[PDB]
This record gives sequence, structure tokens and C-alpha cells, in this order.
Amino acid sequence: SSSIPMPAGVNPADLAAELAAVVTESVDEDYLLYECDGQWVLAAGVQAMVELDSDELRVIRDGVTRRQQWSGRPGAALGEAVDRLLLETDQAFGWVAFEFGVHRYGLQQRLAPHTPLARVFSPRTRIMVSEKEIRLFDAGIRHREAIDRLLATGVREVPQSRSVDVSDDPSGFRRRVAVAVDEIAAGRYHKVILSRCVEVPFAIDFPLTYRLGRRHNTPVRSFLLQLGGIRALGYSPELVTAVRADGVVITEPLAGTRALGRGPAIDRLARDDLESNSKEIVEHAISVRSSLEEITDIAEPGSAAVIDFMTVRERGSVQHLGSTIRARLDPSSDRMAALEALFPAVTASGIPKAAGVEAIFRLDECPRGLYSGAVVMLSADGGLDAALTLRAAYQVGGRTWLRAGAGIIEESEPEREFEETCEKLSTLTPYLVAR
Ligand SMILES: C/C=C(\Oc1cccc(C(=O)O)c1O)C(=O)O
Repeated sequence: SSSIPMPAGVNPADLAAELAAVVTESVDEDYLLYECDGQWVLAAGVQAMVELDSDELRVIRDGVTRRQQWSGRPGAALGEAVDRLLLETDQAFGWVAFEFGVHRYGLQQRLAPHTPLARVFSPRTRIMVSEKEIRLFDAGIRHREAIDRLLATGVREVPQSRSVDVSDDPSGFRRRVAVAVDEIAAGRYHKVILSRCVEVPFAIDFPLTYRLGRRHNTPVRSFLLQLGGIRALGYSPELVTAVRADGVVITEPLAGTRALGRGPAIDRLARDDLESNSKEIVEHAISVRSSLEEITDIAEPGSAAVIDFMTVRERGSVQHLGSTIRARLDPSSDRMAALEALFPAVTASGIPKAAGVEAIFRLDECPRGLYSGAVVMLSADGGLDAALTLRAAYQVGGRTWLRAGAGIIEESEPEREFEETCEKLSTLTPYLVAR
């Protein structure tokens, strides 16, 4: 590993994304860029790839595909394969689908053949960009040279964005919400998150879009990727699971939503409302309790604790109530078992989870794939870092779309729920840079 000092007026987000653009273009390779605590980690090129589907597990290295059957828990199959990748290299990266979370609630039988559950790769090279420096791990001459060329020429200026109308409802989100409300009224479950896709009728430039949206979002994690034919970027508002090498596990549920970004005077009264509002507080309290019960399934007895309770978390177009829950990983458990315990996130599924996740199969467009799943970074020393995938744009084939959803409870109204998905799309819709 060598290192280069960070140029002076240059934001590490703009640099890391420019690198992803220019460098990975020039060599025409897949990549995933992951922002985690002031480090922008660019995992460049695919040394080897684990593909976990509902009906099969594949490992692809140097043109060769090893195919395997698998049974049991998806985290056990994924875990074994990723553990092997991590004998070779210090970190692996990828994404986990919403669908990875349904086995635990008895829904494996609903997945169609070949439903993606996870894609995790080891990179050929990593470039880490922070406030202070750029570190290079296994960069070849051809990469070092292209980085040199990028530093020489400087980051492009981001052009003006092109706008999208989100106010149509082609997938019947309003009709769907009303069905959920009826089902809640008849006692079927307490809460479900439904969503809607919005088509983007032009191709976007993913790295420049990433840069622009990043100046207006304050995420816990963020990501920009091009992998196996998917392009995606997003600003993640919450950690679904982090596991540290010392066995400490964290989850960070948010529940309760006000508008933000409307100017200081408006955003203060929305905050004060938020923090003292019976409806927001009850739903936060309920999620805290569910996620504590989930974490207790993988926790050393008595180690599960709320360490930050019900405080305001600022997230760009919205502010939320957030808590942080902590535990020690039980020696009989492992990081993948921790992720399955907390997946899908409560925040983007429902309560009780078996009934809420099942309502999503009936009342949302499925599979969800990346949306409400996680983007992940895993370490040879036993680390896992899993960001909840929301506020993301995707491109697959010739289709480019956004997706956003909202929690439906007994008192919910379709019109207001639709407006909530607008506010949520707003965290990205003003910042799309056309290709
Ligand atoms: C992060 C916490 C919240 O945000 C969301 C919840 C469910 C879906 C979304 C979405 O953007 O689709 C969302 O931003 C919340 O509404 O409680």
C-alpha cells in the first residue's frame, strides 16, 4: 500500500466519484464506491464474484464459474463464500437484496427461480479517499497512471441537473396504500412500508449525479456502483447492521419523519413537533423494541442495550427520530447471522415482520431487489458494515428509475402517503445529471 496527499480545495466525495468515473471507464471495469465514516473506499475491478440466488450459489473467477446447490439459511451460504473470498483480500463489497430477508419469516417458497439475494465481490484494487489523503492498495501501473492523469487534470464541474416529474401514479400506489389500510383495520398487522418506482426518461450520469446529490444529503453511508450490469447510487439514512472485529454489533433504527431542507425557521418547528409528537414517538418506540428483540437472537445474554434513544437525525430532505442499539455477538453466532436477524430492516418492511414482509409481496412490485436491501462492506478480520438502501437511483438494461416508499399505519391516508413519497424522492430528483 502507498499513499498520496489530498489536493487542497478538493472534497474527497468529488474526488472519489471522479476516480470511479474516469479511471474505471478507461479500463472498462465494474466497481463499487462505499462512503463509511469520512473514508470513500473505491473497490475497483472484480477479482472474484459471489452470486447468491434463491436456487443457486455461483463463484466466478477469471472466466470460470463454480456452481453449487444450497439449503438452510441464506446467510450461512453467503457467509461461507465470502469467508473464502476474504482469505485472498482484506475487504469484499456488494449488495444484498430485500429478498435475502424473507427466509427467516418463512417466505422462501414465494421467490421465483433465479431471484437474486446477494452479489459480493473481491476487488482487484482499492483506492481510499479522505480529507487527508488517497491510499492505494494493489493499483497496477495502468490504474496509477490514470489516477495521475485525473489528479493532473482536476475534477469536472458538475453541470446543471435535468428534472423529472414524480407526481404521476402509474403503479397505483394510492390504491395499494388503501388495501394496506383496510388490512391494518382488520388487525392483520400494525404497519407496512409500500413503495412506488418512478421512471427516469433519460440516461443519467451516475458519478456526476452522485456528486451533486451528495452536497444536499447528510448520509450515514453512501454508495456509487456499476456491477454485473446494474448501475446504482444512493444516500443511506441508517445502518441496518455493523459488526466490528471485536464482536460489537450495532443497529440504528430510524422511525418518525418530518420535512427538512425548507429553511431554518420551518425546520425548527418541524423538529419540535417531531420530538414531542405522540404518533411519531409511539412508532419509534415500537421499532426500537422490535429491533432489540431481533438483536437479542444473536447477542451474548444481557449484552443488548439502547445506547442512543429517540434523538433527531438529520437526513437532507427529511429529519427522523433515531436510536442506536448495541450488543456483543454471541460466540455461537456470526456476522451473517447478525445481518439475517436484523433483515429486512424494520424501517423499510413492517410490524410484525412476518405479516409485514408478506404484505409487501402482495401489495408492492416484487422483487424489490436492491431497494430496501443493503449495500455491504466486509473485512477479513470479521467486520461487516451494512447500509440500508433507500434514496437510490438504478439503471438496469435500458431502464433508469427511482423508488421511494412510506410506512402505512391504521390512520394513514393515500394522498398524504403519496406526498410523503414525493418528499422522499426530493432528496434525489433535483440532482439528476443527464448523460
Ligand atoms: C429512514 C427512516 C425513514 O425513511 C424511509 C422509510 C421507508 C422508505 C423510505 C424511502 O426513501 O423509500 C424512507 O426514506 C422513515 O420514514 O421512517
